[PDB]
Amino acid sequence: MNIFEMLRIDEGLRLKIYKDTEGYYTIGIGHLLTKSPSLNAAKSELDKAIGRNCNGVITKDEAEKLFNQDVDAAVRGILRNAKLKPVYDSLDAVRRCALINMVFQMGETGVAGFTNSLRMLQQKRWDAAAANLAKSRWYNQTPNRAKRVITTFRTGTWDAYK
Ligand SMILES: [Cl-]
Ligand SMILES: [Cl-]
Repeated sequence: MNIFEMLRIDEGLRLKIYKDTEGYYTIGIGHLLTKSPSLNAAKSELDKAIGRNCNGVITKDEAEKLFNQDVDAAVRGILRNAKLKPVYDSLDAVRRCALINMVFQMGETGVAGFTNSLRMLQQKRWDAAAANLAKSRWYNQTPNRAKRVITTFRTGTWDAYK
């Protein structure tokens, strides 16, 4: 089990524009296109993204290419972030995947807002962090996926995903 396999489970694969759980125009493996209502604003972003006229449909390879970019982007943003970097540096390899998961999902800024939770992770207080993470809109909106992430943090194993 690796970060890619983990995210593929949590996000799905879709070859045609769709709306995310939040109403947003998305494609491939959890690749957000825009927060605008316009289906046209989405089709434009999408061609910009691919370098072709997609007319809202992409190939597997293309979805994978975007997936590589996003995971890379997520990892670099953590390493570049003053709040995130220390947490990540302090973590084991499994728990590190958990932090990348959250960042890919909610962006650097959002995750950086979980001040208390981050502090508890850094102090290796697994149970308490898992309890704090749960008290969020994130958890309330996408509970099954959040629970899987939370369990990964609490345990340090890939149980939730196997
Ligand atoms: Cl709450
Ligand atoms: Cl969910």
